[PDB]
Amino acid sequence: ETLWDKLDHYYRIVKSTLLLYQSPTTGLFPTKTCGGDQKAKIQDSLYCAAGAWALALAYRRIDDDKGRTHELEHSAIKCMRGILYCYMRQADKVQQFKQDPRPTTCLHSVFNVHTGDELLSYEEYGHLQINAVSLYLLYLVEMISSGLQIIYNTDEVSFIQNLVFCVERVYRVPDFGVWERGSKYNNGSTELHSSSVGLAKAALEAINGFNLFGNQGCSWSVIFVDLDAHNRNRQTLCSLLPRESRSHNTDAALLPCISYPAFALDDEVLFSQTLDKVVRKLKGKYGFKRFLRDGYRTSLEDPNRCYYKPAEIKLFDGIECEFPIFFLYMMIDGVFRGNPKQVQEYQDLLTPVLHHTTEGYPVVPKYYYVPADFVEYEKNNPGSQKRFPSNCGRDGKLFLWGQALYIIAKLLADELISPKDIDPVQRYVPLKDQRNVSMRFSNQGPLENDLVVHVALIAESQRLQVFLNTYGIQTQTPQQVEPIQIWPQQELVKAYLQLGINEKLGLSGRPDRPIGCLGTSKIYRILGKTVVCYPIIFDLSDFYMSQDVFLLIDDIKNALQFIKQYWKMHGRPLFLVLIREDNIRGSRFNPILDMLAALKKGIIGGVKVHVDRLQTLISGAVVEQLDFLRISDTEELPEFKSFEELEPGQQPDVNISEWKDKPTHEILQKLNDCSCLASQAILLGILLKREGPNFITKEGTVSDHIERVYRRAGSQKLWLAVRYGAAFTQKFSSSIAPHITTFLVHGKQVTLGAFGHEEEVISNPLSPRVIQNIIYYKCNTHDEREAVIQQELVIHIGWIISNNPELFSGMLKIRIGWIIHAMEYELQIRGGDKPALDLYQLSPSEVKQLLLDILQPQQNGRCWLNRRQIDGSLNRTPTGFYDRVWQILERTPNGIIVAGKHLPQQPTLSDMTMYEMNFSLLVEDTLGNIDQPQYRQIVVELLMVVSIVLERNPELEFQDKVDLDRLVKEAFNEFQKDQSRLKEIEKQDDMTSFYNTPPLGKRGTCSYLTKAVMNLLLEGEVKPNNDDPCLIS
Amino acid sequence: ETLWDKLDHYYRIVKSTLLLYQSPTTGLFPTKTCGGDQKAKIQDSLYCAAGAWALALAYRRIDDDKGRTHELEHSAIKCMRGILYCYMRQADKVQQFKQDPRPTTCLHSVFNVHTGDELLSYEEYGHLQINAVSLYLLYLVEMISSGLQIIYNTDEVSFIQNLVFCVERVYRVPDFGVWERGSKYNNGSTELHSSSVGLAKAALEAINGFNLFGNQGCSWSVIFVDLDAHNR
Amino acid sequence: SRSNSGVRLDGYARLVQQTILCHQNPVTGLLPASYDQKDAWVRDNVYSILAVWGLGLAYRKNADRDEDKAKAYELEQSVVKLMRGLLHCMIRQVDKVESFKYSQSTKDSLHAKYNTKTCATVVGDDQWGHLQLDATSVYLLFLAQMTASGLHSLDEVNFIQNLVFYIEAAYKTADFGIWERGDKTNQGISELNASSVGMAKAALEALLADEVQHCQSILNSLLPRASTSKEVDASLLSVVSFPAFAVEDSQLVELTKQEIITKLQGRYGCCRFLRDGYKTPKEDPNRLYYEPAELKLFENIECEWPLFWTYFILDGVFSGNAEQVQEYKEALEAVLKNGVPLLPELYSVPPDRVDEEYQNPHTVDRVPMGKLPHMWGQSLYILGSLMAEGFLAPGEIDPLNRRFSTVPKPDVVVQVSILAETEEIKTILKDKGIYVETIAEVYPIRVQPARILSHIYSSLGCNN
Ligand SMILES: C/C=C(\C)CC/C=C(\C)CC/C=C(\C)CC/C(C)=C/CC/C(C)=C/CC/C(C)=C/C
Ligand SMILES: Nc1ncnc2c1ncn2[C@@H]1O[C@H](COP(=O)(O)OP(=O)(O)O)[C@@H](O)[C@H]1O
Repeated sequence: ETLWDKLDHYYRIVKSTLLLYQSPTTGLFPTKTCGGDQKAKIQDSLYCAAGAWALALAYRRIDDDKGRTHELEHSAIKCMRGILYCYMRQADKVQQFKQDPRPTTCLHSVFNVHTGDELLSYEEYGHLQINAVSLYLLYLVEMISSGLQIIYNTDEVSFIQNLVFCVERVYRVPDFGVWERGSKYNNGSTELHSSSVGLAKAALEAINGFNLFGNQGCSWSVIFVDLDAHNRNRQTLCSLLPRESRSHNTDAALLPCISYPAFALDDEVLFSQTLDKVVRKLKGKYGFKRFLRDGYRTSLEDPNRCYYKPAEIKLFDGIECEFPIFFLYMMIDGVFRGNPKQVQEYQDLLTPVLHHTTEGYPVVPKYYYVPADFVEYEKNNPGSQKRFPSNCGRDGKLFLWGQALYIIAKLLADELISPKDIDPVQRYVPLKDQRNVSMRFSNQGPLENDLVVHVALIAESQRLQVFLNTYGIQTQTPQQVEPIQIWPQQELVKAYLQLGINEKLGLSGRPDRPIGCLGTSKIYRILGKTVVCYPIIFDLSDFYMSQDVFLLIDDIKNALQFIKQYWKMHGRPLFLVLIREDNIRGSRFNPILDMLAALKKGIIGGVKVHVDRLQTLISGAVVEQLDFLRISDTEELPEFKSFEELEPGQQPDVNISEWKDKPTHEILQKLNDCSCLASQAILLGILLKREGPNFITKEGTVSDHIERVYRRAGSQKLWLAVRYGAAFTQKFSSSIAPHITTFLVHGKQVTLGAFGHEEEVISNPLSPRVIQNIIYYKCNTHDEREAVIQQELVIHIGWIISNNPELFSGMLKIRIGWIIHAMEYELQIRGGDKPALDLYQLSPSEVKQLLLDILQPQQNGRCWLNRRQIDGSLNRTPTGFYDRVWQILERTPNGIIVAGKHLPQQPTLSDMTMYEMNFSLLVEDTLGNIDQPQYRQIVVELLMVVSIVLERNPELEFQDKVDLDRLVKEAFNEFQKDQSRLKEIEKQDDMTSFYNTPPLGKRGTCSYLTKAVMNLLLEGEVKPNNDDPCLIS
Repeated sequence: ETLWDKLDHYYRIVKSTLLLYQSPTTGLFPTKTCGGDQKAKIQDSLYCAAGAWALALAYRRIDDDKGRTHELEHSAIKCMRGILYCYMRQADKVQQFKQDPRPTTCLHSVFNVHTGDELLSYEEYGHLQINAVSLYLLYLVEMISSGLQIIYNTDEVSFIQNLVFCVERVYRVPDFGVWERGSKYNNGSTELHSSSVGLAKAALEAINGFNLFGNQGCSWSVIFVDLDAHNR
Repeated sequence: SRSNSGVRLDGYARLVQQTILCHQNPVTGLLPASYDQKDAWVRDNVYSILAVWGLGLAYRKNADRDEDKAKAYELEQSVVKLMRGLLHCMIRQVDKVESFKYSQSTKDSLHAKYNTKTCATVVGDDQWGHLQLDATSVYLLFLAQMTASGLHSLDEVNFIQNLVFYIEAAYKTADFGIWERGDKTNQGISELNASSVGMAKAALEALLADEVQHCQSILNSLLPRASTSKEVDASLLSVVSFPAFAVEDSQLVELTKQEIITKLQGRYGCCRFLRDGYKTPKEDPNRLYYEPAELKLFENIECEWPLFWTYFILDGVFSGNAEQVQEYKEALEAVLKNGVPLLPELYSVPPDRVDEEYQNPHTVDRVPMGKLPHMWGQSLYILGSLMAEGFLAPGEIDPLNRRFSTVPKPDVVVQVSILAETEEIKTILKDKGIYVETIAEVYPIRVQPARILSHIYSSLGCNN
């Protein structure tokens, strides 16, 4: 067969079963080939355009195409300049989505195929599918790279940028996903899907710096991604990666992400961990189940009700529809990943399930459903029954996305297109080539990470450069680097505000957020001058944390470690260590000189650095040319300000309570007799409330005297005042919100609120202004000094989660109020008889070392009362605690009741799977009402014991509800009785002795609990079991 | 073993057994490591510079090279901007060779390692080895592509073009070859060698359209091969 | 930048190309002095590439498009090529660097001239008076500065450190001077010129501080006088100002500049030194030396060199100024070829008018002779124009902050450790109140005599 004949076979299939359906007007392809539905889904059209483009990539290998390369390529442009049209008409929504990404502000993902108008509303359909905006951008890059000219003018480039500003913040926007439903439950709920974040990581890796004009392109046509927002997407995908979401431990939507088209994952071990779960738990004879417990077009599904009701998801176990398309993705993955026997294994699986149209053209049925009469037989022996196709093609129904993937897979498998041809941007990087790919891999490779960050020590004044030189550090003042301009990050945020600004489409520009450490680590050419930005770590702030130099030195180490772990761009990162004369004042000089000296030695924190002159460091380096600034409307270039040389009590005696019951002008009386900046903050902070923002003070408006006392004790390092001041003036840091996203991107949930007081749970990314109400009004209403300390711990924990993620393993809900409690207790145990120091008097850095010390793996040594109080307060769980609690719930008919909460076997067993993250949160909610933290550790231990008894002994099963509190009370009462027999302790209902008893030992806590559990289990039937049938019975 | 240790093994071998010998002045490496011979052959220096560059390409996979990427790469540039010097001094011969390619009009292929001056004459040695001019150009393209900046000004680009005008017409210039003798018989006879024409086809395929300036380059730095002479 | 700053940058590009880069040898990168003087001086080559380096820096601070990157890269690589060519010029004379390192003799010094076509040597050692510590020192200084500006083997690093040792003992080494004639009498007498000492001090500072401060002592003692046989040399501007900045005494720099202005500055530039007579109508052109009785003849009629007024624009740019009188006074430029300034080497009193000039000093309308254009002077003219017109900054030409020399440096607090040799000695020191630590206790810090330190440096710089 000639190539013409080999490829005329695909052109007949493409032209009949795909390009016949392309809208003559929009270019979008219709979801229903035959019918009056006017729905064109965004994802299915992209996969359809990719299928026509794959045939053009094949016809490019024939010079006498007879027009077929132009038509098949221009069909792909038609579909892609049709999705752009649908989005460009909804650009009122792209502006709203950048500012407020939400389910009801999104670009619609289903449009009228004929007109491009919105078809289904936000109520009718879940349009927040960022897999679609993100695959539009991956495919636009992959097609524009191929030679296909989809973007035509600067306004289309500005919309693609605004589309990018939206795809950057996906980590914080939960969505419905490729499957349009959200989770397995169709509750109408959006969740973060590895698949949507993974496609966004891939669109962003591909579109950073892509001339969207292609070869006919200049600097003003390039798209610019935020290295920091891309990192946040990489961080989210990797903390959800053997899995898909809180609901799905595996989904087959992971296969489109992990491999064609995105090829997103950059870890070969996670790719194998993710693929193996997808193949093992989702593969079928007729295809791959979209997700386990899936009700799509299942026989048992109710057609009329859109939303599955709780526990319905069980009815779909074994009846799950199997989509033959996933066999085609596995064949494309095999061609790309060089497995010539995974293409065959899955080709062999598809040849049987493939229907053929009347003319012989193959039809990939969308799904294969178990017929209703056979549902119970499949559920009984899954894989036994025969499932009917959903579309046979002769019916007039074709799955246009699957038809397109057949063309891509068959062409790739037959070697009529090459992996390189359909991945012009190299999304698949073979392992041997995983070395210098920007935003993904660094020269060192995939595994090695010893980056040398290029430090440049910049001094605020010549005075400070001459002072620093005398003490050993050569630094350069801002002027000594004359052509180079050192800018605050905020001045780049002002410049970027002019990127993507189209007034014709109502678009505004980069949202005004902070550029971070992976974007201030780049050299920029803005308006003809070279700009290097000082990191956000060096940005002055109202919060009192800035005053501790030790925290600055640590933020410098923490930033450089983030730059090492997460900078994968071509140049060496450039960290500029701005030194301000305030930083060396007093004894801050000795700590700063050691940091500055280590930066000179070449290592600060395990991060190798090369301090050198900026001119030498900026010399052959890649500079991001910010060409969007232009002159624009104003005939003047924007005005950008650059850092310039700055040329020259033991305890508060006044207690709040005894001095607030007084309303007296006498608080204003002691105010004149208080030298304590802590008594003043307490006295001049009672009055920011009772007398008002401006009640006149001797000094002046009260608002001015607390800000004077806060600032004054900030310098005098009087930390009780700085915290009473910050709280009384209700100070919140810019970084609380950026850090609370580290918790969220890492799968952790932060609770703010004190121990013993109203807690709140930030489970989803939130605005600085919503987070502020949660800390000063909603949660801490009794002491606001707690909000400043909790704000202090979120900043500390957030960098600890980023650089040392495992100091927080076994922690899923990080209760900052409980962690502060662990710290107040550590100060008492450390204190001894001598009174314990007040966490509040401790310096921001002393509060960080207390945290780091309490988080350190409890080692052999401390009282088992102290080990328990710290572990219980940190809410640390033994590894597999959550999996083990599933196993206890599976073998307990009526559930577990702890502290007046109840994990019932149903609806949880029916709606959830063993490793579901949703279950870990339900176990954590059940143990929520345990007020005492040492009791939480005993309850965590009873549950660990109940798991060993149940697992070691497979015959015993609980009859009634297990009341974990009663099993604990019976264990303490046995201990109480046995210890009484030793020495008759007269303390009653005091579990201090029980808590101090080691877990395992001669008579430890684990014996009492095993005994209690066994007495309960043995009071019920012992099921004869077959694994080790009884010998004496 | 860490990569540093794995590659320090090669840096010790490269630095002792290759880069010790590089001329401090010309950059060319000497054919005889020990002795008073001053001969630096063109081909052997190119293969020596390629060896240092191969170690730099390896040390590029380590960020804390301790200077070894710059030194090993800049040693390669030294050898390649030293062969260029030897040729650029003999550019009276590049003009004569374009017009009359002949055994006695060729660029010499053995030069003084210390001074870059012609050592052996046309009678003493068969200098017509177009494997050498052609591997200079394949290696200049392969090294300039790597990030190694060997061509510095427009005049060096014009010499590399004139070097190309010579390497295009190799099909019609019979030579002595990599082996310097001509045929199996050392009759003093030049013959067309697939090896010399093959390296010329490769230098021409690589250098057509190549900015000799690399990334820091414009339209005026590109080399232009004749599609017709390459075909020949 | 192309609106009104790219066109002027291209104009300066034509200036440098048609005055300097047109004569750069594609084989060696060296610059011949003129059409008649085809040899390449080390100092003249180093100075003549300053315009190219400054243009490259200008082009780069505005290089975003390719074409601009191409021009910037071409200029920077031309500078690198010239410095490398001068390196192989010095590298070929490693036997002379090694010999001068120990025996600082004029017969063992690096040659000033080199063959611009082969980087070899043109004349014999005996034939030019090659010892010029300022040429090697200016080469080292600008090698340090260009590298600190981003312009890129270890064997040449060892050679450069051996050159550091070569120019290290310049405070006590007689020199043939920046004018390669030794003393004024002009009998080939090697003499210690503050110009060479200051340039060596600047090169060592940019690249052992003991000989650096020895050079500093020479500078303080000699200034405002140039050397033993010179009241003042206009080359001292290359020490008290750009490019060395080797004098940290502002009063001394001002006094040296005032001496130069009062004694040597004339209507057509500054005379090199009093009674120079390099191209005066009174000398014998075909006689190499000068009899001691004809030096009077050269008085008040010495040739005024426009080159030194480029130094007076450079300082004034380095140190901010209204010395826009040094510019606007350089209307004494040859062609306005097309319109190229072509800064002359010197102006000589027309021969007939010797008596009038003698009697009435700095008043006769002199003629231009010598090199035209003086590439050492032309490069400084272009650099000063660039710097003065805002296309360049002192911090780009001087990334090592050599300009900040004049600033008063604060007194230093010398930390001293009194260490006991023996513990008994430590006990006695303590009875008397000085609490110290023994040499054994100071471990792992090992105390050694300074002889060991001097011997250790004998293993620095060695490539066999
Ligand atoms: C980190 C925590 C641990 C290592 C757990 C420590 C273990 C403890 C305290 C004991 C756990 C004991 C368990 C799980 C169970 C014991 C057995 C053997 C129970 C037998 C019950 C029974 C009546 C079985 C029937 C026997 C048959 C089948 C006869 C024919
Ligand atoms: N104060 C800060 N300290 C550290 N990183 C910050 C700070 N402010 C912003 N960033 C970083 O800047 C980037 C974008 O800022 P922002 O939109 O505030 O992020 P987020 O939404 O994740 O809080 C993120 O990488 C974020 O971590």
